[PDB]
Amino acid sequence: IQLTQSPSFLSASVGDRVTITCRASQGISSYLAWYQQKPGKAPKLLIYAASTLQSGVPSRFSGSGSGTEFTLTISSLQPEDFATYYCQRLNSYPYTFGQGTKLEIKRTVAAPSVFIFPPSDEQLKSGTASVVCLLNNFYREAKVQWKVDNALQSGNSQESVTEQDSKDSTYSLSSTLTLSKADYEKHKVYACEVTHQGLSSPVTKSFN
Amino acid sequence: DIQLTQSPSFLSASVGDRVTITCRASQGISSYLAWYQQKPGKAPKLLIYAASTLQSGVPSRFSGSGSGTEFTLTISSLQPEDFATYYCQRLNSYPYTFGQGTKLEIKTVAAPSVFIFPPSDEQLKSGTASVVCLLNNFYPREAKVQWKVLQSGNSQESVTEQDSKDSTYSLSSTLTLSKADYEKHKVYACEVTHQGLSSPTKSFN
Amino acid sequence: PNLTEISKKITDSNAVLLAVKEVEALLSSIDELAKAIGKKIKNDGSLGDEANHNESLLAGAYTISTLITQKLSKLSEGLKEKIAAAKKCSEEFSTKLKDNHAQLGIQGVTDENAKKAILKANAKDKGVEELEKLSGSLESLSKAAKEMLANSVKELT
Amino acid sequence: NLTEISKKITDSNAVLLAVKEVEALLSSIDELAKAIGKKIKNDGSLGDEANHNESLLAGAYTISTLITQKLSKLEGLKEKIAAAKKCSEEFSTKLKDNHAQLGIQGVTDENAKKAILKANAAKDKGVEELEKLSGSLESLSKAAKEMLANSVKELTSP
Amino acid sequence: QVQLQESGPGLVKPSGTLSLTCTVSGASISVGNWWSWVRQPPGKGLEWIGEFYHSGKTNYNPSLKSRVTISVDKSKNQFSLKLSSVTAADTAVYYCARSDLLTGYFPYYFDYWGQGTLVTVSSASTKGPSVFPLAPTAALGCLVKDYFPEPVTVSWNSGALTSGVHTFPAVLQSSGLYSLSSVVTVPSSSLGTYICNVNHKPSNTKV
Amino acid sequence: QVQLQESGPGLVKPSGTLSLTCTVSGASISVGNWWSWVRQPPGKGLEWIGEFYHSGKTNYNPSLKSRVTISVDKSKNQFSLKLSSVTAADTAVYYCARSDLLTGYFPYYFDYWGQGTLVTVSSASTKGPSVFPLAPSTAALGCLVKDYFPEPVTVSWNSGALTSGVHTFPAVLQSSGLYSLSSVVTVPSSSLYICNVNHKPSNTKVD
Repeated sequence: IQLTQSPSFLSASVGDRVTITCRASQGISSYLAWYQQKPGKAPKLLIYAASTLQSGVPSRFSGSGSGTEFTLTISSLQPEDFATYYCQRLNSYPYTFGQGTKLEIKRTVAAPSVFIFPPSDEQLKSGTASVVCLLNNFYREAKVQWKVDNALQSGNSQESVTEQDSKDSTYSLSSTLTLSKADYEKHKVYACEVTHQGLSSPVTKSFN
Repeated sequence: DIQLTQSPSFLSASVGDRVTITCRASQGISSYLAWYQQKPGKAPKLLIYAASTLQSGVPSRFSGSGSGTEFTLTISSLQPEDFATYYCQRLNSYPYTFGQGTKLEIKTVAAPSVFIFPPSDEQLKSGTASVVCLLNNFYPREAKVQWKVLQSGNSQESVTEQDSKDSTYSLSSTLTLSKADYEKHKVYACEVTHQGLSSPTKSFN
Repeated sequence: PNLTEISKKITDSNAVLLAVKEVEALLSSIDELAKAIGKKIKNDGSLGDEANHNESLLAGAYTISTLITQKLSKLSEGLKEKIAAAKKCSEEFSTKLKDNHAQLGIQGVTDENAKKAILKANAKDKGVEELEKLSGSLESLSKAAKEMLANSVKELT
Repeated sequence: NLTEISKKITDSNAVLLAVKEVEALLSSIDELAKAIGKKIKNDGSLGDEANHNESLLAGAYTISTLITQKLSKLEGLKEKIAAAKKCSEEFSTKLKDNHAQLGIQGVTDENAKKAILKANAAKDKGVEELEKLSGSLESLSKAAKEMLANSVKELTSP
Repeated sequence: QVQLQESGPGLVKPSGTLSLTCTVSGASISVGNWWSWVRQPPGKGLEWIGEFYHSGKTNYNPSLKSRVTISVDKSKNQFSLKLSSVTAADTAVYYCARSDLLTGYFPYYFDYWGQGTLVTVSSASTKGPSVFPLAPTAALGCLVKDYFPEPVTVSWNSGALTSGVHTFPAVLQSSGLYSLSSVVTVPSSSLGTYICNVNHKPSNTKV
Repeated sequence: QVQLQESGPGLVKPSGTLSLTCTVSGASISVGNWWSWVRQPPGKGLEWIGEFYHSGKTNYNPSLKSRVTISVDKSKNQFSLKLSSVTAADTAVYYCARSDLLTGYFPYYFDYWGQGTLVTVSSASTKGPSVFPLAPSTAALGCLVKDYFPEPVTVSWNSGALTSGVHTFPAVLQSSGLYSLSSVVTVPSSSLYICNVNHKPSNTKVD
C-alpha cells in the first residue's frame, strides 16, 4: 500500500556512486519499477521487475530487490542524470509511486550576493508595496527573515528559488514582502537577514 | 463448507427410465465437481469430473452439467447394473466435501422362493438353536415376518443388496432360541407377507 | 475477490496460452527445417552440404503446417477474432505450398525453391510470405493469450 | 496471502510453458516421421518419392538440438529436467553416430524410419532414444503440470 | 498399472491409536500425484481425512486435525495414517486414494482407490466363528455364528461356485457378537457335496 | 511507433468537469494493453488516476472514484478522462499511458507516455501585469512582474543583449489568484537597463 523513497534529495558529483532505497509496507514481490524524469518531461522507464533494464538504458543503472526492500544504483554518475527518480509498486492498483528523489550535481560551498530593493514609485501609487530581497549564486538551504523596524515579520512574504544552474550548479532566491500602502510608509527601515552555511554570520541589507 | 446438498436421498426407477440427481453448493465452486458411482462394498468409481467431463471407460449414457452453484447428474436410459449409491464431491478446496449420497433402486414383480432350515445338531450341542426362514429372489419388499410356535423378540433379519442383473432381493430371518426351548415346543413357524404371492407360512417339527 | 472463480480464469487462460505456445513451437520447428535446406548430417555434428534433394524436407514442413491449422481449429472471448485470423493465415501457408507443387513437389527440389518456401529472409514467396504472416498472427495471438492470463492473475489484486 | 502466491503461479507456468514448447518441438519430429519418402501433390496429400531423406533427417537433427538448447535454460524439477536433457543428448548422439546410413546422397527410407519413426518395426538407428525421450518429457510435463496445479491450490486451501 | 492396498489392525480399542498403511504398486508416491485417506462408516457416506504431496506439504480435515498424522515411507513406496483417541464413531471402512489432474490443469480428482479395510472400534475381544450345517431347486446354507470383528469371507468351492450364491450381511447380536448366513441354489440331482469356506481374517478359520 | 497525445482545455473553473482525450497512434486500444491516466501536480510526484482494458474492465483510484470516469472510442482509437467537481488540488500535468507485460507475464509496466498537458483549476481572468522598477542602490537591478494570469510570461533585458547573470525566477501564485515574477541581474557599479515583459495572452512593456 505504502511506498517510501529513502533520500528525498541528494547532492553528488559526476562520477560518484548513488544509492536510492524504496520500502514497501507489504510484500510486493519483485513487482517494482524505476523511472528517471527530467524537468518538463514524462517519466522514462529505466528498470522494471526491480532488476530488469529497459532496452537502451545504460549499464551504469542497476536495481536489486524483493520483499519490501528495493534499491536503485547508479555507478559512475554522468551529467545526463540530473533527474527526480521514482520507484513504482505494480502489484495492485493504485500503482503507488515513491515520493521522488532529486539528484543534484554538487559544487563546493558558495556565498550569496545579497541585495535589497525598495518599493518603486509606480508601486506605491497602486496601493501595494512589494519589497524584494535578492540572493545570488549560493551553494539551496537558507533562512530569510523579514524585519520591518526590527519587527519579526511572519506571514506576509513569499520566496522563489531558481532551478539548478546548468553551468555552475548554483541557486538564487527571491523573498518578496507584501504590505499595504498604509502599512509600508508607517516604518522607516526594512531589513532582510540571510542565514547561510557559507556565511560566518547573518548578512543584512537595509534601506530607508 | 460451502456445504453440498444432494437433492434426492432415495430413488426408484425402471430399466430405460431417465434419472436426475441434483447437487446444490452453498457457494460457487466453478465446475470443480465430480460424481462417483459406488456399488455395495466397493470403492467409489468415478464417472464425471469438471462437472461435465466423462471419465474414460464410463458409458456415454452418463452425463453431467452444472453452474457455479447448482449441478445435476443425468443417466439417459437405464440398466439394472446402475443400482448404486451416487455421490457429489467438491474438489475446489479441502476438505473435498462429499455429498450425502443417493440410493438408486431398479424396478417387474417377482415371487419368493421360500425355504426353512431346522437347527443343526452341531449347534444344538452348544446350547442354542437358530431356525432360519429364507426368502430367495423376491422384490419389492418390505416383508413383515412373525415367528410362531406367537412371540416377538428372539429373531433378527437380514436382506441382501439388490441384484445387478435381475434386480431382486433375498431375506433371512433367524429366530434364536435355547436348547431347552427347542425340544420343548413341537411347532415353529415364520409368517410372511408379500405382493407376488396369492396367499400366505413355513413351519417344521 | 472471488478466489475460486478467479482460478478457472487463470486455469482456462493458462490452457489457451499453452495451446497457443504449442503452435509457436511448431512454427519455430519449421525454421529448423529451413536451416536443413540442402544439408546432410555429418560426423562432427555440423550440417554438411548436399544440394538439390529437398522433396521430403518440404513434405515434412507441409505436414507441420496442417498440424498448425488443426491445432488452431481445436482452440476464448478476446481471442475468437485473433484465433480465426491466425487459422486463416495458416491455411494460405498450406495453400501456397500445394499450389507450387511443380517446384516444391518433384524429384530434386532445388535448394533455392525451398528457400522461397520456409526460409524467412530470402531474396521471396513460394511459401515464405504466408509464413512470415502466419508468424505475425501467432505473435499477436500470443500477446492476447498472455494478457488474458495476466488479467486473471490481476483480479487477485 | 495473495502477495507471495502471485509470483508462485507465474514462475510455475513459465516452466510449464517452456516444457510444452519442447514437447511440441518433439511432436514435429513425429510429423517429419510421416514424411519419409514423400513429396507434395496438388491436392495437398503426400505422394511417394522413394529414398531421398537426407535433408529430412538433417532437419530432424536440427530440431533435436534445439530441444537440448531449450532444456538447458531451465527448482525442484532439477532431476526430471537433467534426466530429460540427457535423453535429448542421446537422441542427437544416436542420429549423428549413424551418418553412414543417414548422411549420404539418397538416404534410404528404411534407415530413415529407423531414426525418427516411432514404433518402426525394423528402433535400430535412433528411434529408441526418441521413444525414451518422449516418455522422459511426459514425466517432466506432468511434474510441471502438478507443480503449477499446486500453486493454484494454495489460493483456496484454508 | 496403478494399484493401492490398505492393511492394518481391523480392531482398535476405545481411546487407542488407529494405524493403517497403504502399499502402492504401479506408481511412485515420490514422483508425484496427491495421496489421501478417505473413510466411510458402514451405511453412511464418505469423509475425507487428509492428503500429502511428495514435496512435503500436508493437509488435513479440520474436523480431525487434532487427532491425525500422515507419514510417508518413500523407500517403501508406502504411506500411513495415525488416528489417536478413537471412538466408535471412527468405525469405518478406510480407503487410501490417489489424486490426479486427469485431462485438465486444476484441481486434482480422485481416480484410484484401494479395496478398503474395515476397522471396528470396540473394547470387545476377537472371537472366531462357528459354522453349522443347513441340511438338505434346493438351497443349502451355512450359519456363521458368534464371531467378532465383522470382516469375514464365505465362498463355495472356493471361487468356482459363484452363480446362485447369496451372502447376507453380518448381524450384530445383543451379545456383542456377529452372525451371518450364506446360501446357494442347486438342482436336486446332485444330492448324493458342498463345502462352504468360512474365512475370518482376524481369527484363522476354515470349514 | 507507439505514440500518445493528450488534448483538452488547460483551464477549468472550480466545481466544473475536467475533460481530456488521449489520441493513440501506432497501437490499437481495441486489440490489447491497459490504457491509463497519470497525474503530477507541478513540483510534486506522480499519482495514478485509472485504467481500462478493451474487454471493458475499468479500475479507478479509490481517492478519486466518485468523480472519475474513463470512456473509450474504439472507432476513433481514443479514450477520455472526465473529472467532476475539481478544486485547486487537481491542478496538475496529466498524462495518458500504456501498460505492457514487457518480457514477462505479470504485471503490466508503464512503458509509453504522452507529452502531458497542464490543467490548472482557477477562477481568475486574463490580466496583463504591472511591471515596476527595482531601483538599484557589483550592483543588482531588477524588474517586478506582478498581477498577471495565466502563467506563461517571458522577460528579457535590453531585448537580449543581457543574458549573463540574469536570474528569471519561477512564477509565484499570490492569494489573489494572480502570478508574480521577479527578474534580476548583476552589473558593475561603473555603468550606473530596460527589461521587456511579454505576457503572451496579454501585452505590455516597461522601461
